[PDB]
Amino acid sequence: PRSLKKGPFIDLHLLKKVEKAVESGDKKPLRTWSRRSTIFPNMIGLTIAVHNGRQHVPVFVTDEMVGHKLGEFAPTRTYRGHA
Amino acid sequence: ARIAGINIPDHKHAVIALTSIYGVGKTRSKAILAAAGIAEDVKISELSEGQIDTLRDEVAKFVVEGDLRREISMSIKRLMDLGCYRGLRHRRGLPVRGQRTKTNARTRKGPRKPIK
Amino acid sequence: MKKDIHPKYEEITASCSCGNVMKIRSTVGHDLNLDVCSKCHPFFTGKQRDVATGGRVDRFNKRFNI
Amino acid sequence: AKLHDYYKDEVVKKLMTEFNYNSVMQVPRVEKITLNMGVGEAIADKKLLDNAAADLAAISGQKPLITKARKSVAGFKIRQGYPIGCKVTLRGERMWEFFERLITIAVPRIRDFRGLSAKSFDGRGNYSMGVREQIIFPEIDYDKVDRVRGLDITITTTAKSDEEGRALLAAFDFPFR
RNA sequence: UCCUCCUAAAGAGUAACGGAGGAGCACGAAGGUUGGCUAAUCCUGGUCGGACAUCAGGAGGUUAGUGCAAUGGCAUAAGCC
RNA sequence: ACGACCAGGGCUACACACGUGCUACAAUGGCGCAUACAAAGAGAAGCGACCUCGCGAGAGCAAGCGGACCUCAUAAAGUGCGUCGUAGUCCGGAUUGGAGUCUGCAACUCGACUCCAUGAAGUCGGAAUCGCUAGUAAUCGUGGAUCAGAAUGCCACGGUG
Ligand SMILES: [Mg+2]
Ligand SMILES: [Mg+2]
Ligand SMILES: [Mg+2]
Ligand SMILES: [Mg+2]
Ligand SMILES: [Mg+2]
Ligand SMILES: [Mg+2]
Ligand SMILES: [Mg+2]
Ligand SMILES: [Mg+2]
Ligand SMILES: [Mg+2]
Ligand SMILES: [Mg+2]
Ligand SMILES: [Mg+2]
Ligand SMILES: [Mg+2]
Ligand SMILES: [Mg+2]
Ligand SMILES: [Mg+2]
Ligand SMILES: [Mg+2]
Ligand SMILES: [Mg+2]
Ligand SMILES: [Mg+2]
Ligand SMILES: [Zn+2]
Repeated sequence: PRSLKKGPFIDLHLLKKVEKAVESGDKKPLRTWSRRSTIFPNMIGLTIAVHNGRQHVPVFVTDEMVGHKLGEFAPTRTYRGHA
Repeated sequence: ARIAGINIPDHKHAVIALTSIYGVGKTRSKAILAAAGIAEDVKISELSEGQIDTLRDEVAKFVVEGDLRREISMSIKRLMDLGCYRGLRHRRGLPVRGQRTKTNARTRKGPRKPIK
Repeated sequence: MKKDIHPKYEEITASCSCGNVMKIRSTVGHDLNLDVCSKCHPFFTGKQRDVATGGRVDRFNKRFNI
Repeated sequence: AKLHDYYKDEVVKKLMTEFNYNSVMQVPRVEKITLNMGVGEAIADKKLLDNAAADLAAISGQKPLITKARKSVAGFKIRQGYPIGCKVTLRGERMWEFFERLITIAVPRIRDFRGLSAKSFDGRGNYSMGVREQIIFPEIDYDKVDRVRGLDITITTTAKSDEEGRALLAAFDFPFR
């Protein structure tokens, strides 16, 4: 994982969208290609439609989803089975 | 010979019979015996019961069998409930850490499943 | 009770690591040294501590500062 | 009879107070404790049964009554009359002394003990629990083992309801939860 | 050939290539006596243990049982130790 | 547009089958302590001492070096003592949880490494089949290219033999 001395990582355009949706207090789905951005505690309660390569899957944000990244909740490979 | 709930073989040495504890290994067993002032080459044999009470207190400093297994299952069910990629791997039975599934996933997948 | 068929059931002394002393009737014969009793079992404090859920936001804010 | 004396002096006064019973005979009391080991694997050999009765005879100083099949079932490959288990009924002082050694010694000797259930009182006060492993009793020597068994304990009391037995065992500081 | 029920018409009996089932034994205890006991099934709870082993309580009240077919009996048990 | 730009994804999927390899199933060994002997190479957006902190990967300050001068860099197997005493073991290390470091805008998919814990299969491998004639096989470590980082591969090197 990343070093603690660099802190976390988040896209700036995401952090601005978070600051806006925080102040407006709107839970409209934010479509986002930043699968590599760590979720912040100010993101709680937001629908963020993370890209997966093909579309934007909406993610409601929970308390426990903080110390993770947005890409963990958008699986890129669909697999059902062989038979 | 009964530490933290479980029994401990008497014939073996100290670090090994401690490593029978789910939550300690040879490192933490050395830290226990170092905190008790007990030599590592002695057995669970010829120990004073005061020495064993000190040992129980040092193991009780850490997290062990029932606590540790409960915490591990809680962490896994946290991933299960989130529905992350590690949760999906944990409940598909597939390897989590980014290993290969084309070949050699036999630890998580068990033995071979013949196409019948 | 019958006379011979049942095992010997004799009062012995059981002392513990918490210094409890309790005389019970048992089939052991010899004296007994215990490890935990109901007095010294961590059922009323330790098992209460042993839940230990922990916070995810608190780990996050703990690991650094903005 | 230490717990029987503790019953007679403090539990009765407690329950008469916390229930407002008209009579002291209206109070609950424990009646018997039944110790079953259902041994379905003794159909292979009697010595497994013969050793389970020896172990349970050390726990409670009684020779156990070897129980048999009431009827025949084919899913378990038994016929009516096969010795299939062993039980011990404990009454009186031997009941109280076992109940003392139980709640004082053996329940603490349970691996990962974290309490009992209060949802095992069969609607009519009689409590039933089951232990996984006989080594929690100190009567058993650990090397002197043959096979890890398990048994079940059934405390039969005179409580009509379920809560009157729950209050009775709580009066004996019985580790529910 | 023998047994049980119906046909058989409220005593007995009563036929047909009429309707349905069995027997050609078993037991030295599965007999005698004294003493004692009382089922089936289901519900809840409970270690392995599961629809179903064993254990504890409750409902129920013979719906069970009777060495074997059926019928009639059987709690004073003829049933079970 | 079959041309061009960008983000994200993918080339790493997984009921399975094969090839080539690595580590093993231990006692001619595992562990712990002490200790001896190499060659050949690379180095400036680089190699990076010493000293300090950290269990540790590493971090800080920071010399020296375009290098028979300095660094990578203590060779390991070995030997000596003690230890385990034949067990799925003090073998084996997979897997997984937690805590971290570094690189790099950025390690979720999808990096390497460290620490604690975890401790699968495996007790020498069916039919079948491969390599090798002497410093060879076997075994033991070392270095380099590619490369920000990322080898059990590749190309080279010496040790025992
Ligand atoms: Mg251990
Ligand atoms: Mg007539
Ligand atoms: Mg007539
Ligand atoms: Mg008869
Ligand atoms: Mg009679
Ligand atoms: Mg049941
Ligand atoms: Mg691109
Ligand atoms: Mg490829
Ligand atoms: Mg240091
Ligand atoms: Mg050596
Ligand atoms: Mg050694
Ligand atoms: Mg090991
Ligand atoms: Mg390890
Ligand atoms: Mg095996
Ligand atoms: Mg072996
Ligand atoms: Mg290089
Ligand atoms: Mg590299
Ligand atoms: Zn105690």
